[PDB]
Amino acid sequence: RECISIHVGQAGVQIGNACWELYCLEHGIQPDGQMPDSFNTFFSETGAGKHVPRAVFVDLEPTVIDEVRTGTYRQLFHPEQLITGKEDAANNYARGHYTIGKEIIDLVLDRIRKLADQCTGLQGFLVFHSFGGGTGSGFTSLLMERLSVDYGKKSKLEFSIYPAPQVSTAVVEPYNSILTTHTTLEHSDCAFMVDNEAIYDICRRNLDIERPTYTNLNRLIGQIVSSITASLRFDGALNVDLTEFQTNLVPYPRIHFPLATYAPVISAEKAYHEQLSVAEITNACFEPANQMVKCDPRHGKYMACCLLYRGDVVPKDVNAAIATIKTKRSIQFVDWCPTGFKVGINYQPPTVVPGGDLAKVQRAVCMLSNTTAIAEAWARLDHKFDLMYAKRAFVHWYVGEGMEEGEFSEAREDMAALEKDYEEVGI
Amino acid sequence: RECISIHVGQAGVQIGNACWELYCLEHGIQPDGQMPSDKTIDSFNTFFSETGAGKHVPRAVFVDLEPTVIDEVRTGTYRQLFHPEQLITGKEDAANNYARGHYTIGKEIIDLVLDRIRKLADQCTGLQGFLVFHSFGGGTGSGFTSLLMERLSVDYGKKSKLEFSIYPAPQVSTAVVEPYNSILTTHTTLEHSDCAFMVDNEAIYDICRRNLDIERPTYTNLNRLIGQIVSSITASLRFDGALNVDLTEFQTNLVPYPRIHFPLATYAPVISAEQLSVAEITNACFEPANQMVKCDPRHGKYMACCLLYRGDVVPKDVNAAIATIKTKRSIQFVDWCPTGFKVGINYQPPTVVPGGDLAKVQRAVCMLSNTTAIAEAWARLDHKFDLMYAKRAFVHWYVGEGMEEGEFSEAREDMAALEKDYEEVGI
Amino acid sequence: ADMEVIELNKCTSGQSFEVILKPPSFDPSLEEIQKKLEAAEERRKYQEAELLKHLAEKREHEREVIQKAIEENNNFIKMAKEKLAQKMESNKENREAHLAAMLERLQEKDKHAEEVRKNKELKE
Amino acid sequence: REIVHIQAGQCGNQIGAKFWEVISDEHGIDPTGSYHGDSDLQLERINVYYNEATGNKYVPRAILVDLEPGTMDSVRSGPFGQIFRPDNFVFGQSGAGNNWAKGHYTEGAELVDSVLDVVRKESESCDCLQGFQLTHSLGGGTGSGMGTLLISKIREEYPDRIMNTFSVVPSPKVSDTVVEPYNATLSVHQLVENTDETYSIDNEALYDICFRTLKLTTPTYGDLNHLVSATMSGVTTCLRFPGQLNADLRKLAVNMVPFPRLHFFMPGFAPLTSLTVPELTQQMFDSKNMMAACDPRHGRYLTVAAVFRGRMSMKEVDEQMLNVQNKNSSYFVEWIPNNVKTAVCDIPPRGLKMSATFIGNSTAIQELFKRISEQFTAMFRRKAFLHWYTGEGMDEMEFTEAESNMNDLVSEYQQYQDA
Amino acid sequence: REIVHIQAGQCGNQIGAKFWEVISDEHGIDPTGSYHGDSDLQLERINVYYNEATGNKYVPRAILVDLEPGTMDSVRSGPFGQIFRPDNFVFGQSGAGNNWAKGHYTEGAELVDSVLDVVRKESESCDCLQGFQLTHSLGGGTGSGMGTLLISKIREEYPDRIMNTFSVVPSPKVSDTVVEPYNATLSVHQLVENTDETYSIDNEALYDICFRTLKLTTPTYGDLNHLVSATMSGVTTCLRFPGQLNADLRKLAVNMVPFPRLHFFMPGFAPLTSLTVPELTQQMFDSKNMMAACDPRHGRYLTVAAVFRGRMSMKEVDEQMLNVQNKNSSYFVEWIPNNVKTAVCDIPPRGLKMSATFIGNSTAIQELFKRISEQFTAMFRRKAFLHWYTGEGMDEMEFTEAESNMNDLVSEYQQYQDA
Ligand SMILES: CC[C@]1(O)C[C@@H]2CN(CCc3c([nH]c4ccccc34)[C@@](C(=O)OC)(c3cc4c(cc3OC)N(C)[C@H]3[C@@](O)(C(=O)OC)[C@H](OC(C)=O)[C@]5(CC)C=CCN6CC[C@]43[C@@H]65)C2)C1
Ligand SMILES: Nc1nc2c(ncn2[C@@H]2O[C@H](COP(=O)(O)OP(=O)(O)OP(=O)(O)O)[C@@H](O)[C@H]2O)c(=O)[nH]1
Ligand SMILES: Nc1nc2c(ncn2[C@@H]2O[C@H](COP(=O)(O)OP(=O)(O)OP(=O)(O)O)[C@@H](O)[C@H]2O)c(=O)[nH]1
Ligand SMILES: COc1cc2c(c(OC)c1OC)-c1ccc(OC)c(=O)cc1[C@@H](NC(=O)CS)CC2
Ligand SMILES: Nc1nc2c(ncn2[C@@H]2O[C@H](COP(=O)(O)OP(=O)(O)O)[C@@H](O)[C@H]2O)c(=O)[nH]1
Ligand SMILES: Nc1nc2c(ncn2[C@@H]2O[C@H](COP(=O)(O)OP(=O)(O)O)[C@@H](O)[C@H]2O)c(=O)[nH]1
Ligand SMILES: [Mg+2]
Ligand SMILES: [Mg+2]
Repeated sequence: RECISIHVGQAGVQIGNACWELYCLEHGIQPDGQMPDSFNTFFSETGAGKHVPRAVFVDLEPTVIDEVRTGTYRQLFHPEQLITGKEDAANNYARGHYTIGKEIIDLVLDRIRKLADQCTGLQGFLVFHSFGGGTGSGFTSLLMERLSVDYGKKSKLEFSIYPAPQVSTAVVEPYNSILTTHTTLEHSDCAFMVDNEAIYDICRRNLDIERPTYTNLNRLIGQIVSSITASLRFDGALNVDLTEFQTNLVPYPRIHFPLATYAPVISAEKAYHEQLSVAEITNACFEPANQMVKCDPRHGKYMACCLLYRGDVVPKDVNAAIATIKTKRSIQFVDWCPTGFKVGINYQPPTVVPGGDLAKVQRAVCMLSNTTAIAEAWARLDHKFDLMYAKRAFVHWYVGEGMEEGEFSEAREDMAALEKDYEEVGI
Repeated sequence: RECISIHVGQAGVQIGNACWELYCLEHGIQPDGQMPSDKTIDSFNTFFSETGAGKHVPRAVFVDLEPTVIDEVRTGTYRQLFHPEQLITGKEDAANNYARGHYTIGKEIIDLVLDRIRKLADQCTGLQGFLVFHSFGGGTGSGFTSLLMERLSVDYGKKSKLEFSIYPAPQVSTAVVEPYNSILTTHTTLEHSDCAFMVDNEAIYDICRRNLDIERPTYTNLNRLIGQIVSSITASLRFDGALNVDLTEFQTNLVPYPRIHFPLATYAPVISAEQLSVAEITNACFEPANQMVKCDPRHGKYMACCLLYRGDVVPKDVNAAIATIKTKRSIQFVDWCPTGFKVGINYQPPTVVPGGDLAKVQRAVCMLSNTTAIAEAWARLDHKFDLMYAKRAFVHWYVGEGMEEGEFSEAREDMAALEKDYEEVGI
Repeated sequence: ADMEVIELNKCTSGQSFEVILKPPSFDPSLEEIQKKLEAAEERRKYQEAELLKHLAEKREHEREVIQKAIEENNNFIKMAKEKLAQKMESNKENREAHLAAMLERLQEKDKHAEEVRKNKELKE
Repeated sequence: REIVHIQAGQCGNQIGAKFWEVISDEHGIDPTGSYHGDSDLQLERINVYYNEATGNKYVPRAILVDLEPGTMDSVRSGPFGQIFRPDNFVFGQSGAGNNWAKGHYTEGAELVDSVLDVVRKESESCDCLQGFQLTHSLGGGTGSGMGTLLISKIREEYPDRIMNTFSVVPSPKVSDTVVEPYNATLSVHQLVENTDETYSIDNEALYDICFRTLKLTTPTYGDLNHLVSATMSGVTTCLRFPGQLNADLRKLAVNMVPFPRLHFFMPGFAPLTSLTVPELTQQMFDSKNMMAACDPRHGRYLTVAAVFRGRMSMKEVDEQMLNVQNKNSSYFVEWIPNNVKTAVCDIPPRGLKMSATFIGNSTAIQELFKRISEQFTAMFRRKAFLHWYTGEGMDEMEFTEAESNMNDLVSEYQQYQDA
Repeated sequence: REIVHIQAGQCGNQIGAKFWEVISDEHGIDPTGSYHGDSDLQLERINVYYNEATGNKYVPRAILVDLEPGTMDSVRSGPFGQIFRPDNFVFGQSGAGNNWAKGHYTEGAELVDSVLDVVRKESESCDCLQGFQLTHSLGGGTGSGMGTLLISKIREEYPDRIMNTFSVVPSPKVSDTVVEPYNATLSVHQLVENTDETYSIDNEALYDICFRTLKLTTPTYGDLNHLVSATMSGVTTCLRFPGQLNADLRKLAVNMVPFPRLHFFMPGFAPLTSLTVPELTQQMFDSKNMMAACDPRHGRYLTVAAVFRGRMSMKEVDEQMLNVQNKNSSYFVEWIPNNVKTAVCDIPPRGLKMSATFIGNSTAIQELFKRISEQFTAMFRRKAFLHWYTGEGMDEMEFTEAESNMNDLVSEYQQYQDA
């Protein structure tokens, strides 16, 4: 029925900021708030004019959350759904989860309940956060534990920003990610990983931006997100509810991390070119070059595929284009699973930001696939980690906030297990 | 900050007299008192106390146990230079024996002095130390000095004492009993004094024969040459300086050890009136023929060197002057003082007495070196002593003032120790 | 592949549907643990109140060097003041009663002028 | 989020007064007056170095400490002298020293409080104190001694906040003064315990940068200080400027220092004296260009951080950078993944159209420490000028006890050339 | 600083009255009147011999003592007779003696007081009394006997100040008497106890010095006194003159006398009768020229002091001087280092363009003493003229007791030809 957004931590917020903007452009809410159920999914029709998101934003420095209450959309949120922490996270799980987190954690948890209080039959939570990064791993994890307690059934859906060398990481990133994803895994239901590498890579191949910004990246992530939610703020069969999510993408409780693929990212100025074919957009989907976690699934196996088409599209085509995707490619569905394909068409044409870099399109695909190769990312983190922790590398700054040396061990120990589970799903 | 002069005893005074004269010629104070040099309503302040609204009065006190010499001051011009009080005189003479000045005849005046020096350090916000000029051998010069200094040590806890001894030599007439006097004071006085510039009278007289070509060199002849060495040692903190350096650093450099160490004095260009190279003047310093205590340090080892240049010099020059005063000369730097060769330049030209014997020069070096061979002087005294005391020689005149037979022993006993300490600094 | 597709749901703003391509063939978050967050909280106040009551170690060792000096000084002052003055009542006592060890050895070849001139007023 | 600046001791004060008038003129600040510069950015993070007072005006959060008049009134009467808040000058009056103990015990502890009472009045004033940064000499006393003490007395009063220093490790060239090894070794010890990062400005390098590579015959403290002043503006840049990163300085620390033993960064610069990008990096990673007297060759990089300056494409920088850690691939430890990161701010320094600066946690810094403990044990050998401290109230064994800590530091660095 | 002059007994008085009129005319003094001499120096230290009175006028600090009129009115009516202060003449009246005891006990002590009451007057008048010097004969009575007593009664009243005497040690050739050895030995004893230095003018030398070397057939007390008067000017010079040294006379003592047993100097002179520098020293250090009858050859010099007179270069003197202690190197004890010192005053004596005088603590002076105890023990042998003292109130054994003290003195000197 209702669907709260929690965006913790710089990345999470900035992502959140530029996909609420896209939700607004899609549903036609001029910033102030007013539009000239249906899309009640995400908005709480507050007062007798405005539309206010069902959002809460937490970060442990102001700064970023500050830019929201400064730039237009400044009238979009309630002043209280924006929480800010004064003292920074300092780029380590240890801080956010225990030291500096403790402090603010009871405020947030309160406010999200204020928001789910005006909700007859709330569904779940969308949680947007950074994989590596201070509060992003730390706080998120903590939030999520306590969420699990305060809200028993209610699904949690995480959208992690898995980090990559160039779009600048931090030495200590590896730790943070392994750390959270341990604690956070048993508490979260489905998790859309987003490889920053992938996105940046798409902005270079496709958009032709030599030096892609966050604000550049975010825009492209903004769309993937809109397209995954879409189905439930419009209501257009498939993923019309949160259960129905992991119901279709993960068959294995182990929070599985579906692969994100977006359809036609084409740079405006190439706008009035040709509208791409129902077939072809699909055909991009099954392309490494267009993925969303730097990997490849012509090496792994598929365990559930989901195609999310948006626009003017008739099933007849989708079918008869899949046909030839099967006839002309690397099928590779694993051992004990149909050969998936739950296909949803959402007749709503895919709106893009106006000064944005991509162009208005006709029709876009989305592709949500649970592959065992998504664990090639799982491993690449782990190595970096293994080889630092071999020497206690930075360990101390965390023992310093007050963690256990063995919470590092007992978390790697989990990744090793999950890295093995995934691989153990092979034929 | 401020720096009191005490000149005790004929030699001390007469030396003092002809270097307050030199100070005055350097800073431009016409005997009258006043200096056309713009105000004083600091720097030139280290040594002078701007008394009344005209005059400049030294921070000096002169004690001696006969009038006679002190009398010469309040008679010859500069008669207007000092305050009447700062000149103390004793009526009954010293009689040329430590015993007298330290006990019998000193007792009497000692309290007077001690008072008046305090009157002088009373108008001094943050007085630094004392310069004490005295004779090694010689009645009050050994005796009174010694007493003064003990008591100074009590009345002024920290405040360093800087002695300028005039170590005595056979020709510029000594006295039979000299040896005793010197061994005696230097004992008592040693644990109370901080650094001591020995001046061998022999050396000076020697320099006045080689260089000045004076067949029969006076005290007034000698003093003039010592006047300069003193000026150049104080200099540093007398004029401001900027592009260089105070004692206190030169002090930390010279004396690595408790034992008051007695730096060698060497002057640069003594050339008789009626311009030498930056390199050459230096080369003079490392010469037996130009030293301040007859001896040689191509036989001892060095434990710290200090070069004090004054006048038309540039470092680019001193650099090569030194470097070469090593490439092919009397090297020898000892087991553990990696440094040695501190170096400053007190740009102010080396102003010499007008009817004096030396000429205005361009640039002068000064070389303050603590060598173990300076103890070759230590011994030459001791032998003279040993061989007299072997028979109680003159002992009695001292037992007669009221000394102990064993204060002669218990003081030799120290020289033997010091003579050993010095030699024990070898590799 | 030639499809066979079963349609689930036909919304207002959309259509979904399943399309199998080849039959598959085969066969407590629990609250209590926040005491594990005041398990940090009291491992981190240790960490600190250690290297705090450990910099309070070096603290009044300052009270010490700033003392072993001042105390070191009055041991020199108020030690070699009577290491002087008690070698100078030692001095007085030594001559002040030797200028009188000279006098009584005289007043004796003196009280001897009288006791042999009061013997010349007895002789021839 | 906000940092106070302690600047103590003759050398310390000199350096900091150049630091100040460089950055002040970067942000565009008058002797007193406020902004004058057709840029805008500047004021964004002006906050971080500049607690502001009456009317317009901009006053640096700065505490000037020293044990003797002169060198403060050297600043007061000179460059940006009118700038610093007048009762922010803590005079000594007394003897200074040129002797650690004086500054760390007798003559120092005499003041400390009165400084500490003003740091309190700036930090307690601050909206959210990030930490303190301090400048001083390591040889000689009133900087090295009072300093090491200020900080020892700052932690304890703020364990909370982090400690930053610029410490000028002194040399045999550029000053005689038989004792510094002692003072240095007595501090290095202090430093390793109570700071979180320290930049080692080796005077020895500084010299050589002016003479080995510069032709500057008569080297001032002046030109040579001009080198530090520049290196410092660079090191700090992205705390006080843009919106590239944000740089908690805690962030800078928790990213630069793998090992609690506060590892000292040797800094580096690009162009110098008183530029192509390839020609910039290959120069910023040259030994003959390091701010500390090493050759980061005998020893590897633990972590590196480089920050560039001027409107140049970072297309070319990512690429030059990854390219150094390739033609030099071995000398970046491989147990810490992306251990060299870069940042780009495009507002030029003094003259200078391009520029870069370099912060390096390098085990080769060991070569520096060894060489101070080298002339140390050569002296403390036969207990040299030690009686200068003995008498001021110190123990014989506090030297061995420091000599031995430092020796450890050397041998933990020497250890982290591992596998 | 200031000295009084006691001058007692026929011989003493004679000598002193020649002393006085030599120095008086050196400083330029009239019979009474003051200065007349185009020199200036003179008056610097005139202080030391000349307490001054009414108006101009200059009067010598002098006490004239004797036990019979004549020899005073010999001065009063003669040379500079108008000079001495009139109630400074202490007449005897009574028998004189030519017999120690008379002068040291019976007829002497009779007076002593009246002398002592005037020495008190001059000394208690003096600004800072340096000491007394006294002139007298050793043989015969009223000088030797009263003297030895004046001094024995002067010390005790001034232990403080030092004792100085010119004592004319007599002989068989040139005597008033048989008995002198007795008188001499009785004084020599007294001298060795209560003076600090004595100059031994041996009449025997003086005679040999006028017949072996001076063409004079039978020498008066005149040409002969003449020699002492010159030697005494010589000895004193640098108390009463320049600004060469200053010569506390205490200084002179504590430098000339190693051993408390007041060791007696034998004086010497340069040119004589009534000069090249080399030809001056070789003469001043010739035995045939000593003021005491020895041959400073049989015995060594303990300490020597030589003082030269006239405008001559001391370039040459230091050099001649060190040259005597080289061609005679063995006869200066080598256990007292620089035990021969020289001084130069450049204001000539009587006639005489050059000159020197010589003071010598020489163990050869033993030869003198031995030769007076020689004729003593030859007499006191079989108690000769002893009943001349016996009866005046003396004990038999006071002679042995003196003979034996003197004998010792001989054998301490004889000891200090040591190693
Ligand atoms: C930047 C501050 C500085 O200017 C650096 C040097 C020292 N002083 C400034 C003044 C100065 C220098 N030289 C002086 C000589 C006399 C008086 C003053 C100076 C200075 C220079 O030449 O500037 C033009 C300088 C000094 C030295 C100097 C270089 C130098 O300018 C190049 N040397 C590096 C050291 C030196 O001791 C050393 O470490 O040798 C390895 C060196 O020894 C030799 C042979 O080089 C030398 C050179 C003469 C020798 C003896 C004294 N020590 C002191 C330090 C050292 C010097 C410059 C402070
Ligand atoms: N895709 C994307 N990634 C971001 C964005 N901002 C930061 N990141 C990434 O997130 C990681 C850093 O996480 P942060 O959000 O900066 O850390 P945080 O604790 O959540 O925020 P802070 O408290 O400010 O440190 C790095 O991997 C970055 O590459 C963003 O806007 N978009
Ligand atoms: N250099 C130098 N030495 C002197 C001078 N005057 C005396 N001396 C030396 O100092 C020593 C003598 O010191 P004095 O001043 O005579 O002894 P004093 O007792 O302190 O002073 P007095 O009371 O006058 O005896 C001898 O070694 C002399 O050579 C002088 O003017 N210059
Ligand atoms: C009366 O004035 C005299 C006073 C003195 C000396 C002296 O003999 C030359 C005198 O003349 C007779 C004198 C004497 C002797 C020494 O011992 C050999 C000596 O070292 C030193 C001296 C005199 N001093 C000097 O020769 C040092 S310049 C000081 C005392
Ligand atoms: N570069 C820099 N270093 C200096 C400066 N002044 C002195 N130094 C160095 O630091 C050491 C001592 O500094 P100083 O400030 O005088 O010590 P302080 O007594 O603590 O103030 C010297 O040995 C020099 O090597 C300065 O002007 N700038
Ligand atoms: N040379 C010198 N000796 C004298 C003179 N008069 C006497 N004597 C000697 O001194 C001794 C006795 O002196 P005299 O005065 O008669 O004894 P007095 O009665 O004590 O004064 C004799 O041995 C004389 O040789 C004198 O004029 N000059
Ligand atoms: Mg963070
Ligand atoms: Mg004297």
